[PDB]
Amino acid sequence: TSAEFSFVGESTTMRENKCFEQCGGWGCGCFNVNPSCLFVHTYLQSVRKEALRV
Amino acid sequence: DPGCSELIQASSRITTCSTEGVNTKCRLSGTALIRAGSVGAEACLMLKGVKEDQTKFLKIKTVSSELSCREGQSYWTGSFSPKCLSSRRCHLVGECHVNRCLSWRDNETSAEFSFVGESTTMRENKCFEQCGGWGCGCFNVNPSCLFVHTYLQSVRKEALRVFNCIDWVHKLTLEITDFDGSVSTIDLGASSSRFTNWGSVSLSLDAEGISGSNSFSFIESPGKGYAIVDEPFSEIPRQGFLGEIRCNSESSVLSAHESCLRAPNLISYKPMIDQLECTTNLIDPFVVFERGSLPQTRNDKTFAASKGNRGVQAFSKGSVQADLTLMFDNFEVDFVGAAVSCDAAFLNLTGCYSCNAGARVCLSITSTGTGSLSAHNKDGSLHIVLPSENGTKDQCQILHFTVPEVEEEFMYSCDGDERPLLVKGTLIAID
Amino acid sequence: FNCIDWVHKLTLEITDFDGSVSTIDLGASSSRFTNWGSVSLSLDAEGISGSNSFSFIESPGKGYAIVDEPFSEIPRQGFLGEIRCNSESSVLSAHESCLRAPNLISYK
Amino acid sequence: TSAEFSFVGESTTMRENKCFEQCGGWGCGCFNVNPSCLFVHTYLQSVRKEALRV
Amino acid sequence: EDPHLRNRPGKGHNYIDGMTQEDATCKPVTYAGACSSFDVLLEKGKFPLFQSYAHHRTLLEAVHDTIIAKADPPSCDLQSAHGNPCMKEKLVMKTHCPNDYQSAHYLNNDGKMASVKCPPKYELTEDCNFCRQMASLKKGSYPLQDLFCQSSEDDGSKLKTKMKGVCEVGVQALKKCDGQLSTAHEVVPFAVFKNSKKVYLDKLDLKTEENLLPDSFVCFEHKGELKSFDISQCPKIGGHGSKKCTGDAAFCSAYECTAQYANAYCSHANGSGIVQIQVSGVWKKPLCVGYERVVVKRELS
Amino acid sequence: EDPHLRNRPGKGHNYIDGMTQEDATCKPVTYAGACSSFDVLLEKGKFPLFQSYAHHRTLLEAVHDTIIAKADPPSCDLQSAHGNPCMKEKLVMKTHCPNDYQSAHYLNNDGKMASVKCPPKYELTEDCNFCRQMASLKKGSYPLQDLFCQSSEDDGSKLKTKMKGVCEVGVQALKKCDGQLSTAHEVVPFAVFKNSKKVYLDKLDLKTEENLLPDSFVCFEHKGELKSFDISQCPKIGGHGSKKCTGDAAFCSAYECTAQYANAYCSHANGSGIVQIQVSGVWKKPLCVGYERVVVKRELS
Repeated sequence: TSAEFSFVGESTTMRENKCFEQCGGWGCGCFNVNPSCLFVHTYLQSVRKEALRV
Repeated sequence: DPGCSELIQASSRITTCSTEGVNTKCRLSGTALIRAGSVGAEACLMLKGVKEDQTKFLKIKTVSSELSCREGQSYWTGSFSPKCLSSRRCHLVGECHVNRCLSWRDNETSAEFSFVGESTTMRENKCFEQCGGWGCGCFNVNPSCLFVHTYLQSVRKEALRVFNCIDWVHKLTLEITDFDGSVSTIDLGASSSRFTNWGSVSLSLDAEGISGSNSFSFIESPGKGYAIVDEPFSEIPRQGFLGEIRCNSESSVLSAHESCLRAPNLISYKPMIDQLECTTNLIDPFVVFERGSLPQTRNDKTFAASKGNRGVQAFSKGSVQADLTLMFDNFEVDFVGAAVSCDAAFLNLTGCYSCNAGARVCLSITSTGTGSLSAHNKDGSLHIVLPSENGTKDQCQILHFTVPEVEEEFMYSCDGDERPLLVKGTLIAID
Repeated sequence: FNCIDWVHKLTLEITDFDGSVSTIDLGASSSRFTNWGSVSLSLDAEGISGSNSFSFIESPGKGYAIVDEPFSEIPRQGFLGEIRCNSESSVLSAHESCLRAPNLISYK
Repeated sequence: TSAEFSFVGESTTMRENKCFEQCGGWGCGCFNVNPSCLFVHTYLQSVRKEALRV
Repeated sequence: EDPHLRNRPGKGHNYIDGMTQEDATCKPVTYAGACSSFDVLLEKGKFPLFQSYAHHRTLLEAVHDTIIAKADPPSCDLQSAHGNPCMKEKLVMKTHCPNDYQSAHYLNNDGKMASVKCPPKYELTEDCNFCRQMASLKKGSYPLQDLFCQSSEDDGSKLKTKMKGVCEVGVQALKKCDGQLSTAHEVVPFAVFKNSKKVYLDKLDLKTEENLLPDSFVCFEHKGELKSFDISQCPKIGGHGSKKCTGDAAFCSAYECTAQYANAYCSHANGSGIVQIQVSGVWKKPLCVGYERVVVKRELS
Repeated sequence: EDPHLRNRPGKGHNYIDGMTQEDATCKPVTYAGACSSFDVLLEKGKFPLFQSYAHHRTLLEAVHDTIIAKADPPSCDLQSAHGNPCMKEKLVMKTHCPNDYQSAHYLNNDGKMASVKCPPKYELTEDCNFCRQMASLKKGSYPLQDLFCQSSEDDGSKLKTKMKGVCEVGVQALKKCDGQLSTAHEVVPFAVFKNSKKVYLDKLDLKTEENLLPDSFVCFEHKGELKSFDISQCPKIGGHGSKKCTGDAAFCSAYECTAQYANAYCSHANGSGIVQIQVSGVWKKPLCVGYERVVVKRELS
């Protein structure tokens, strides 16, 4: 669990943690010339109000 | 242009009304179905509360039929230029051994190049031996050694991202308008879902696709147009191939980061005792980018770029047959009965009949207050909604008919009382 | 040595604006730094394929040579290049950096 | 061995225990909103008094 | 790393009403400061949101920033009778309160600093709803909410709670539920703009847009530990302000360096910028956004 | 370790006007006496170039050897702000020292000696750019660059900056530009020819010939202070000369060694003698190649 989204909790909801590379410097929003990261905390939610047993 | 071509009524099982503050509101906790409109046409959603005048609509404007691409293995590339550094030292002096330079590792900084500095680029260290004696300025009889420290840096101010497409996803850019009037522009492809204020939406039926996309590599340019190459995706980067030096991000190419990949034993060298010229025969992607610049003519389709959202598309010339699933995440729909007047008049009626396009109607609505106007026919198959304000403005939308002599009576209102209205117009045969 | 690809090389004698004579050469897409800047090629043609089955021999101050056989890969007995070296000084002085064929020196 | 059916134990019969998932709330007779369970202790026994040896 | 965990830009005052036992060590907030209302905010495994957004503002710092007013009364008594403002908003809470604490401040619906306090020397219980008899007792309060603030000024008096399909959440009476109410304790965020109500949310989307702002620089005194020094006292180049300022090449490239005429040292920092919030699609500037664990009553059918 | 690198050839003086009162023990530089302007150049992990070429001269020693002149003023005054002679060349340079210094020397654009001065009792910053207030007070000049000193007679004052593609590097304005520049502190070498300016280097290709020249050896007075002894007076092998000399296998392999019957002790050095460099495709002999971390503004958009 990433520190940028650890406040959600370790529940039983289907979740996943990714990690992408962005840019660095003052061209996007940083201070060092090294590229920045992108913490992703994607969780799934139920859409249909009913389930089917195939 | 507005105008819901296909209109359907929501079911009463997922439509429960309520009353709070002399107002009758209702929410939707289900999902309806409606046919996807063509280029120009829309697909409204009639919502009924407890009586007749309380009627809401949800218009979804369709831009055009597009075929987006699905990106998979992507990588950045660009031009580079090495810089050879020579430093010859005598034999038996520090690390000037003829046997150490033979098996010298690339990731090992020698004692004669430990004063370079913060060089976090694609650097390497070789070791080529030379001659000795008093003829080349050497004190020892044994041959001398020449240390090599060449690092790669970026010289081009731009770069390119070479990627491929595993499947052509039929993406439809929809401009969904909420009940109150909130305009939201989204997109739906194949079976993808998004997130709107009224819940969620996803494309249902999809019977349009282009086969044979793995054997085509695409090139993305920052800001400029895209490109297309008639070859399969680049496998392993080897010598003499398009894409021998790749990375992962744009900054890894614009700054020549050591985290990228390159071909082994690619940087050539010219052992000239004391001189050294490190030159590489890198492949220039700008030549292919200029020879194959979008748009191009490929089979019976039109391959071009895309505005706003970055991504490749594919213009088609077929029909638009799809379905939409309007999922309502339990969102309340309120409505206030207006009491302003409005004397509308008919203008013209141009367009076509018996087709997915429709016919444009002209209405001169003259109202004295800011509100909304609702119109309907007699049998219950046509509904026209147009905004109204204080003044005289010309409105209208796209209407569908199956007769060139349209003589349908309309019933429009703006406060409660409904007055008759007759329309007319000659249409043409449009397939 | 051998040759994996024939590069169209053109020896150029670039003369500067002041009058200095500089003789260089270009190949495929290589660039050389000069006084006023750098020069490189842009388009090449006329290529000869199928050169991996031939080995060339270079002589110091004498000339070149051509051999009608594939290039020597691994040294062995009964083949050209039994005992090889890294440089000319490693051959004239017999250094341990060079390789040799296993069990090549016979004995009685 | 379930806790509700502890009066049987690990007997020398063809016993088994399952736990089915059911609904909760006040509509089914519960307090917590979490789904309840269903303790099933079904055992096999002979019917007639004549057997066969195939 | 993270050299900006305890340093608070701008104001940095964690003064609480009623629990007046840390006025000596609390204003300002330095690196070697002592305050129970800030030490628990950086505890490992408690408030990850404050650890991720450390270079911002808090609740009391926002109250002392002349942008958020205090409630009346600011410190309610837990041994009252009927008509307690800190009862309905406190009993519906869920976050467990640690031991050795007496006061507990939070945010009310109107957007003011609301706090409770028991009679000495009674500490809080497990839930923090009631009180009971008494390590050592802390000299301050405990933040009940994990929220943050910044330098914003947009109005939000026309925006209300956008929780669709929710009957009654927390203490606000939204809509009338037609089905059976489902009592469940969940985590629902909230958002308070400049002089507005507690606007709850469902999917918090916060983005950071950093730029050349004066809040991206700090200043610490020299030492022939660390101290505290306001960075807003450094004027531009070729000018003269109130206090002297100096730094390195990054700090001296934009501001005037007085060399030895100052008593601090400017360094190149970051973690500031302008943080936006996703409210009704339109990106606005939050002022009191965070998370609060309340009782959510949803529809069962 | 054995301090065998303290024996500097020639004069070996390291003192400047204004401050630095340690000239009584650093004139010349020998085993006895301590000096902060030279003991920091022998520690590993800092300046490896000077450690590799420790058989020549330094910067101050090159000034005292009629090679590098003295600028006016030779010591920059940090008491007056709002710009002073010695700010544009230092603010862009990124240096670091173990603090507790007052003076610092570097190279200017003209090619002379431009240093700073810290009046007592003021301490420099962690980078040496500005100053601050107040361990021990080291009045010596901290080496800001990593250059050396050598004697040469090859003329070449008709060459400027050889770097191509950089807008404004250091303090030299090669070309104008108001667009986006890749501002980053890079390590770019530099060299000074015979009476030339600050000639920046795009690449370093040194050349050292190991012969029998006196500059290629560090033969000093045999013991069993120490200055630079001429190795040409040593007798050849199988012959006779003037004075006597001795050494190890590297020195005794070509000359003659008499052990205790010698007046000097010769030994082989690592990286000493004629030092050439590549510039404009022509080999030239500079006077001292060093490194600096100045602001390099490369082109972009």
